[PDB]
Amino acid sequence: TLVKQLSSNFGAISSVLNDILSRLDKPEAEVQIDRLITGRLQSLQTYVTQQLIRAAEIRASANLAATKMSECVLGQSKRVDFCGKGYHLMSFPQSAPHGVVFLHVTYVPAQEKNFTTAPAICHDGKAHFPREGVFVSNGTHWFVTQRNFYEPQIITTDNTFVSGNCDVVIGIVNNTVYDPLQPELD
Amino acid sequence: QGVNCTEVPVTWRVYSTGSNVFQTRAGCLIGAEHVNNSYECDIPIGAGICASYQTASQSIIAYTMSLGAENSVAYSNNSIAIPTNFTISVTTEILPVSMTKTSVDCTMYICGDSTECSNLLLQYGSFCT
Amino acid sequence: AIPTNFTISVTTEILPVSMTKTSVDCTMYICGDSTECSNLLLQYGSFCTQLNRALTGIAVEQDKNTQEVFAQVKQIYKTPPIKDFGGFNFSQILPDPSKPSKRSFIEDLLFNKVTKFNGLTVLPPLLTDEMIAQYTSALLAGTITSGWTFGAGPALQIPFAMQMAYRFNGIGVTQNVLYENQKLIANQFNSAIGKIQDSLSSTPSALGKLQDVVNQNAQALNTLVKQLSSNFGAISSVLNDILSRLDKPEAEVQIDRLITGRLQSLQTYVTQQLIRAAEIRASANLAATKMSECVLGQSKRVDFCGKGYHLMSFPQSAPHGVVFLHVTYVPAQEKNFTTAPAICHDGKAHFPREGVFVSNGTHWFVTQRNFYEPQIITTDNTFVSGNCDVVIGIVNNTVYDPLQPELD
Ligand SMILES: CC(=O)N[C@@H]1[C@@H](O)[C@H](O)[C@@H](CO)O[C@H]1O
Ligand SMILES: CC(=O)N[C@@H]1[C@@H](O)[C@H](O)[C@@H](CO)O[C@H]1O
Ligand SMILES: CC(=O)N[C@@H]1[C@@H](O)[C@H](O)[C@@H](CO)O[C@H]1O
Ligand SMILES: CC(=O)N[C@@H]1[C@@H](O)[C@H](O)[C@@H](CO)O[C@H]1O
Ligand SMILES: CC(=O)N[C@@H]1[C@@H](O)[C@H](O)[C@@H](CO)O[C@H]1O
Ligand SMILES: CC(=O)N[C@@H]1[C@@H](O)[C@H](O)[C@@H](CO)O[C@H]1O
Ligand SMILES: CC(=O)N[C@@H]1[C@@H](O)[C@H](O)[C@@H](CO)O[C@H]1O
Ligand SMILES: CC(=O)N[C@@H]1[C@@H](O)[C@H](O)[C@@H](CO)O[C@H]1O
Ligand SMILES: CC(=O)N[C@@H]1[C@@H](O)[C@H](O)[C@@H](CO)O[C@H]1O
Ligand SMILES: CC(=O)N[C@@H]1[C@@H](O)[C@H](O)[C@@H](CO)O[C@H]1O
Ligand SMILES: CC(=O)N[C@@H]1[C@@H](O)[C@H](O)[C@@H](CO)O[C@H]1O
Ligand SMILES: CC(=O)N[C@@H]1[C@@H](O)[C@H](O)[C@@H](CO)O[C@H]1O
Ligand SMILES: *[C@@H]1O[C@H](CO)[C@@H](O)[C@H](O)[C@H]1NC(C)=O
Repeated sequence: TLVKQLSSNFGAISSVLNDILSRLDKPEAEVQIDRLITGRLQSLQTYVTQQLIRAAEIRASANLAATKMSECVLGQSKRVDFCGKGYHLMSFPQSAPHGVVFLHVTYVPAQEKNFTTAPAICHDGKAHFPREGVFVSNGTHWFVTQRNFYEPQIITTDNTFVSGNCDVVIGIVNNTVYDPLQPELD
Repeated sequence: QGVNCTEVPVTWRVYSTGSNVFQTRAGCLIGAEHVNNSYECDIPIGAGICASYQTASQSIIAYTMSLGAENSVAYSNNSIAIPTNFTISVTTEILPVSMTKTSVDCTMYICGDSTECSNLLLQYGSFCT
Repeated sequence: AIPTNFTISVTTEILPVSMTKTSVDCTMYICGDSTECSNLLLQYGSFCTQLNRALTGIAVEQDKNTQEVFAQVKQIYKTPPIKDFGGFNFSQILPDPSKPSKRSFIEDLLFNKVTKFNGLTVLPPLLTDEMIAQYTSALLAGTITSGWTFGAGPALQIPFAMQMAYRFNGIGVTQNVLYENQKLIANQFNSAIGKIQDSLSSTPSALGKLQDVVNQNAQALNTLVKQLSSNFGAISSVLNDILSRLDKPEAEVQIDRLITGRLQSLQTYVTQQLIRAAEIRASANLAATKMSECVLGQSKRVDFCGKGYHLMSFPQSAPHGVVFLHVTYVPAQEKNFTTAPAICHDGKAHFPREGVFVSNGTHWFVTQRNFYEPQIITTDNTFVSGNCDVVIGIVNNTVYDPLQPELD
C-alpha cells in the first residue's frame, strides 16, 4: 500500500516529479510538488502510525509468549486454561518463522462412575473426616479415595482425622473406622 | 446491512428477488433459506444469525445459532462422580513474537532523486526524522 | 495473632469487554452523494480503503473479545429443578425460569443502571444479550453443581457443601471448619449477596467503567459529525452550495479544501478508535483470564480476584462487559497468643506439621493458621529433626505419645 501511494497523484497534474518539472516553468512546479509532498508525507505518517499500533499488538503477544515459556515450560502452572485444557503436566516449545509454538501436555479425567458420598463418618460418636480424599460408597461398603482418580481404600484411622461430635455435621453417616494396630495390640 | 426487506428493488439486481428473503436485525438477507434448525456458528451474520452451505439440496441456509449441546449435571446431596481412567492430551498453541523489521528513507520515498523536491521537503522540519 | 472467626465477603469487579461495532463509509462521509467530490477523492489513492478496513477490523475484534470471555464452556449446563445447595441460595444470580428472557435479578439490575447519520452505521454483535445470558448461566450451573471439574474436562457432580470444603482446603483451612459452621457460612454468603443488590442499585458510579466506554465512543462520533460543518477554509461547508454556485474549475478548489479537512478528521477518528480498541482488547483479555482462573478454578493469586482468600467467583453479564462476584474468606477476631518455632522434649527438637505452636499462658497447643483450633501436642501432629541445642526460640515442653497408654 505504501509503495502504491506514490502513483496516487494527490491533486497534482502528475504523480511523476520529472513530468512536473519538465512541463512547468518552476513557480507552478513548486506548487504541484508541494501537493505530492503533502500526500506522500501523509502516507508515511499513516504507515508508521499503523506500524506502531501493530507493534504494540505483537509486543503484548510476545510478553504473553514469554510468560508462558516461563510458567509452562520452566515449571508446572496451576493456572486454569492457561496452558491448555485439562490439568497441566508439562509443555514443549517449538520455534516458528515469526513466533513460538507450544505443545501443552495435559491430564484429562475420563470414564467417571457415580458413587454415593458423605462429608464424614460417624464412629463411636466421633466425626471422622477424610485426609486428602473423599468418602464414597458402592451401595454397600464405604471407602476413601483420592478425589481425582478412583482408587478406593479401606477407611482407617490413618486416612481420617477427628474433630468434634456427630451432631453438628449435616450429612454424616454411620460406619466403622478401622484401627491398624488393633490386631497387634490385643 | 441495516436495510429493511421492503427496499432493494427486484449495479446488479439479480439477487434482489423474492421468496428467499429473510429479515434480520443485521439487515435484509437475500438468497438464503431460513430454517428452524439451529447449528454451530459457520458464517456469522449478526444478532445470533448465521449462515451455512447445506448439502438441504446444496444450498445456503440461515439459522439462529446454537451455543452448544445441552447438558444437565446429576446433582444431589449425596452423589459424586469420580474418573476411573484418564487420557493424556496434547494441544497446540500458536503465538506471534515478532514482526519484520523495516525502515524507510523518507527523502527517497518522497523526493527520490529530484533535487527540486528535496529542497522543498526541508520546509517540513523534523517530520522525516 | 491468630483469627478465631471469619466472614464471607462478596465483591464486584467490573470489566469492559467490547465496544459498539461502529463503521463509517469513508467516501460518503467526505463526499456525500456528490459525483465531482467523489472523483476528486479518488486522487488520494487508498486512503479511503485503509480507513474502511481499519474500522472493519475493529468490529471483528469486538465479537472476538466477547467470544473469548464468555464462550469458555463446551456445553450449556442447567441447574436441577430442585435447588438444594446446603443452605446457599443462588436464586438472585441464576435465571428466573418464569420469565423466559432473563437475565437473573442481578443481571437485570446491571442492564438498567447502564445508559440521522451520514455514512455512519452501527452493526449488531454476533452474540445477543440472551445468548450471553445463556453462556453465563451455563458457567454458573457448572460452577455450582460440578465445581471446577467442568473446566478441565467432563462435568463431575459433587454436593455443594463438599465442594466448599475443598475450596476451604485451598485456603489452608481444614474441612471440619466448614462442616461445623455450615449454617453460619451459608448465612453470611446469602447476606453478602443481598448487599450486592443494594450496592449496585445505590451507587450511581458502580458501573462507571462500562459507562465510560460508551461515553467516549459517543463523543468520538459526535465530534466526527460536527467536523462536517467546519468549512475548512472554504466558502461553504456544504458541498451542494459550492457546486450550485461555482463553475467546475473554481468548485474544485473549494472542494479540495473540504476533502483535505474531512479526510484528516476521519483519519484522526480512526486512529483513536484503534488505540481505544487496544485498551478494550486488553480488558477483554483480562476478563477472559479471570473467567478461566476464578470461575473455572480457584486462584491462588493475591488480590487477583477480590480481597481476602479466594473461594469462588460467579460471573454476571452486562451491556458491554462482564461482572464478577468474588467470594472470599476474610479472617476475623484475632487473638494474641505466645508462640515458639519448636518444642524441646528429651533433647529432641519437635516441629509442627502444617500448623503453629501457641500458648494461652499456661498450656501449649498446635493450632491451625487462619482459624485457631488448638490441639494437644502429640507425635502425630509434630515431627522431629535435630536436637534442642540448635533452634533459637525453642521452648521446653512434653509431646504426648498416643501409643503409650495402649502398651502401658
Ligand atoms: C453418568 C451417569 O450415567 N449419570 C447418571 C445420570 O445420567 C442419571 O440421569 C442419574 C439419575 O438416575 O443418575 C446418574 O448416576
Ligand atoms: C455393591 C458392591 O459392589 N459391593 C462390593 C462388595 O461385594 C465387595 O466384597 C467389596 C470388596 O472390597 O467391594 C464392594 O464395592
Ligand atoms: C445430605 C443430605 O442433605 N441429604 C438429603 C436429605 O437431608 C433430605 O431429607 C432428602 C430429601 O428428603 O434428600 C437427601 O439428598
Ligand atoms: C446415620 C445414622 O446411622 N445415625 C445413627 C442414628 O440413627 C442412631 O440412632 C445413633 C445411636 O442412637 O447413632 C447414629 O450414628
Ligand atoms: C421504514 C420501514 O420500512 N420500516 C419497517 C416497517 O415498515 C415494517 O412494518 C416493520 C416490520 O417489522 O419493520 C420496519 O423496519
Ligand atoms: C417452532 C416452529 O415454528 N416450527 C416450524 C415448523 O413446525 C414448520 O414445519 C416449519 C416450516 O418451514 O417452520 C418452523 O418454524
Ligand atoms: C482401566 C481401564 O479401563 N483402562 C483403559 C484400558 O483398558 C484401555 O485399553 C485404554 C485405551 O486407551 O484406556 C484405558 O483408560
Ligand atoms: C464464635 C463466634 O463468635 N461466631 C460469631 C457468631 O457468634 C456471630 O453471631 C456471627 C455473626 O452473626 O459471626 C460469627 O463469627
Ligand atoms: C438473600 C436471599 O438469598 N434470599 C432468598 C430469597 O430471595 C428466596 O426467595 C428464599 C427462597 O427459599 O431464599 C432466601 O435465601
Ligand atoms: C490481638 C491483640 O490482642 N492485640 C493487642 C493490642 O491490641 C495491644 O495494643 C498490644 C499491646 O498490649 O498487644 C496486642 O497483643
Ligand atoms: C524467640 C526468642 O528467642 N525470643 C527471645 C526473647 O524472648 C528475649 O526476651 C530476647 C532478649 O530479651 O531475645 C529473644 O531472642
Ligand atoms: C531457659 C530455660 O528454661 N532453659 C532450660 C534449660 O536450662 C534446660 O537444661 C533444658 C532441659 O535440659 O530446658 C530448657 O527450657
Ligand atoms: C489454657 O487452656 C487450658 C485448657 O484445658 C485451660 O485449662 C487453661 O486454664 C487455659 N489457660 C489460660 C491462661 O487461659
